[PDB]
Amino acid sequence: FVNQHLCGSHLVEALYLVCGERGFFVTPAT
Amino acid sequence: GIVEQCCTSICSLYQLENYCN
Repeated sequence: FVNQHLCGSHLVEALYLVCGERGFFVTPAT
Repeated sequence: GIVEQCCTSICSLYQLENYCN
């Protein structure tokens, strides 16, 4: 895991690095 | 809410993993 405020893409990367491929749900961003 | 708190701060590792399902 990293540091800094996570608001933005950092939150998704944080969740991916901490929870993994399961843990959160992201809608298709287009 | 928790999203607001994790955003506007240095979100702690356990506050972050609390989101994991």
